[PDB]
Amino acid sequence: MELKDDDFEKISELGAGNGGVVFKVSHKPSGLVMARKLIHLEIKPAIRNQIIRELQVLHECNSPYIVGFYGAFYSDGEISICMEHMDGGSLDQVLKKAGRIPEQILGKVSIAVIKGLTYLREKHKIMHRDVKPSNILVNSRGEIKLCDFGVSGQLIDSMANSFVGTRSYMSPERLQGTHYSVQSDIWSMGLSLVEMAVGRYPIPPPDAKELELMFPMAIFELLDYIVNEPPPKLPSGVFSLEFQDFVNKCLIKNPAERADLKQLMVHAFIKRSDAEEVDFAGWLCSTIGLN
Amino acid sequence: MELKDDDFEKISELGAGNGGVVFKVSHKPSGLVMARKLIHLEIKPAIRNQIIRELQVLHECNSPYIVGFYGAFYSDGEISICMEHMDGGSLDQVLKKAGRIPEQILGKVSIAVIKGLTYLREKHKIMHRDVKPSNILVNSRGEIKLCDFGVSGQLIDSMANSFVGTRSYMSPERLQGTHYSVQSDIWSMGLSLVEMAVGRYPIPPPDAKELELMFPMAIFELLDYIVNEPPPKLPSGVFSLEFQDFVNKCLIKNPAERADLKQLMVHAFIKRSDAEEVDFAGWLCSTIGLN
Ligand SMILES: Nc1ncnc2c1ncn2[C@@H]1O[C@H](COP(=O)(O)OP(=O)(O)O)[C@@H](O)[C@H]1O
Ligand SMILES: Nc1ncnc2c1ncn2[C@@H]1O[C@H](COP(=O)(O)OP(=O)(O)O)[C@@H](O)[C@H]1O
Ligand SMILES: NC(=O)c1c(Nc2ccc(I)cc2F)cc(F)cc1OCC[C@@H](O)CO
Ligand SMILES: NC(=O)c1c(Nc2ccc(I)cc2F)cc(F)cc1OCC[C@@H](O)CO
Ligand SMILES: [Mg+2]
Ligand SMILES: [Mg+2]
Repeated sequence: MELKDDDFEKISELGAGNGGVVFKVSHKPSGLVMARKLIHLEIKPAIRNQIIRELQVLHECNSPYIVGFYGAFYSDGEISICMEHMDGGSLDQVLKKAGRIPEQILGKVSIAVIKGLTYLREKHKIMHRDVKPSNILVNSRGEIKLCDFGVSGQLIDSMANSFVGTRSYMSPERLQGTHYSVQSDIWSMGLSLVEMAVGRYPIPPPDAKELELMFPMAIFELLDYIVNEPPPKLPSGVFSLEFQDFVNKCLIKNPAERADLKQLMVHAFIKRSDAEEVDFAGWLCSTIGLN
Repeated sequence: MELKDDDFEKISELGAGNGGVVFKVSHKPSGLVMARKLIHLEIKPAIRNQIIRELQVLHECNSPYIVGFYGAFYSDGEISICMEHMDGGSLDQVLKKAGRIPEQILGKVSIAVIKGLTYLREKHKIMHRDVKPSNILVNSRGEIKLCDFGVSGQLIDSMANSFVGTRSYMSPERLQGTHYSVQSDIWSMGLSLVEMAVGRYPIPPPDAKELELMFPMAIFELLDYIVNEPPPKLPSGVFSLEFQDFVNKCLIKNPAERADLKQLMVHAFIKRSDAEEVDFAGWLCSTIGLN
């Protein structure tokens, strides 16, 4: 059935980035609890139907690695995208309370992301455009899912400004021009993994004294680092050699040299992670206390 | 009297940046129309009183070049700052409908800004930290006023992320580290003036063919320009030699070499503008249609 503004009821606020706030809501007619993202866009009515219209392909975005879509509509200056509520939140949140995420777990995470990106590529011909820990969502059934991918050309445009937060996951080629594409998602994924593995955003990399503890930076400074200095890497010793190479292949500067989804899929790390018997569901609650 | 949440009534939305929306509101008990800025901040209660407390010095910020302050309070996840409603909007808005702002007018603008920055310096020991066309506000009485200056240390911190919009007014030294201070406001002012004088954000500068018509860029690309390439400048011929030097002295890269408020105050351009008989009030409406 169609989703309409007054059919919803606010339960709590799930958080905010810039551009959007997201609420936990009850769809009164179905009883379903969902997550409603609201984007305040001061834009003409012609284009705002094109956005709604371009968001409808999300109805055909069915994968266990992609957040579910319920519907999209316009009301009171804001676009509403209504999604499956992920009760585990985003990996940036679980990182905060975890402190650090084990290699084992990041194994299962890496698989979801690669498979998610692959689904979007093959079935829908789109790149993500914003892979970072807060666009990777988890739940109590142990699912790991992507959202906030760039389905709508016109939405991408109307929101065009981006991310100055003292931290950026954009690939060097994306930071330097328009000559970029899907390979860029691999860079972002690689950098997210190193962050989650290490406990902190990994630039500048931990100086010798700072990696001891294992039991800010200005805008131009940070960007210059990304584009001009050698990429981040896992510390040796405490992570497996296969994981180290895996992230190493993700964080190669030259996007044509960088590994692509085809190659990461059949990587030793993924093959080793896929076999492993990991109770993610159990670990997720043990750390964030959902039960 | 004290300002409280339920004493207000929404009239219209004056716009949004990121971090805040600002509404045109009626303070029901006084009848006063004011502008209410709302900042959504997910922050502990101890610090949020420090913010309110640090915003109270705005009660002593009385200058004809500074937006008036009515009060500040916390309600429902958001800090509210209530200001004098400037019915002319911001100079970024008047630029859009003006197309271009005359030299004469920018004369009167430059004076307000310098005098505003000077007031904040001498009487309050603060730098602005965000001089750009949308933090310069005008009204039907012909007033030109600054707001959104950094009065509250703790607010500055809690909002710490900034400006990625394909356009930045931060000085080179501010983009490259923490070694910056009040001189940085001069850079921002100089760049705002060149924008308003020219009709478009002035980086990259107009190539020979593009300055003919007088009757985008990636993040790192833009920043690298600011810090590493020679600064923007007025085109010759269509602006006075005194204005040209004035902006030239504002946009010097080295912050110790850059002109300071003391020097711009007694600059030929300012002395020439101060004498001039300009009906700003009249021009403002002639262009935006307020009457
Ligand atoms: N479908 C969802 N289910 C549960 N939580 C969500 C969902 N979508 C978003 N969130 C939460 O909302 C927060 C803010 O989302 P968003 O507006 O996209 O900002 P950002 O991703 O930049 O933090 C996310 O960090 C996440 O915690
Ligand atoms: N006191 C005010 N009176 C009238 N309009 C205002 C006032 N303060 C802000 N505005 C309007 O609100 C808009 C958005 O303000 P803000 O949240 O500071 O975002 P930004 O300054 O980044 O555009 C401004 O561009 C201006 O048009
Ligand atoms: N940011 C979004 O939420 C977003 C978006 N949202 C979105 C997509 C799928 C699902 I399931 C849930 C969602 F909410 C859909 C778009 F088509 C473009 C978007 O954002 C575009 C800007 C980014 O590229 C960089 O910030
Ligand atoms: N942005 C603000 O609105 C803001 C602020 N607001 C503010 C100040 C004076 C008046 I009269 C009206 C106002 F609304 C007061 C502060 F103390 C810090 C601020 O912002 C800090 C961030 C900026 O430095 C960079 O974005
Ligand atoms: Mg998100
Ligand atoms: Mg402002």
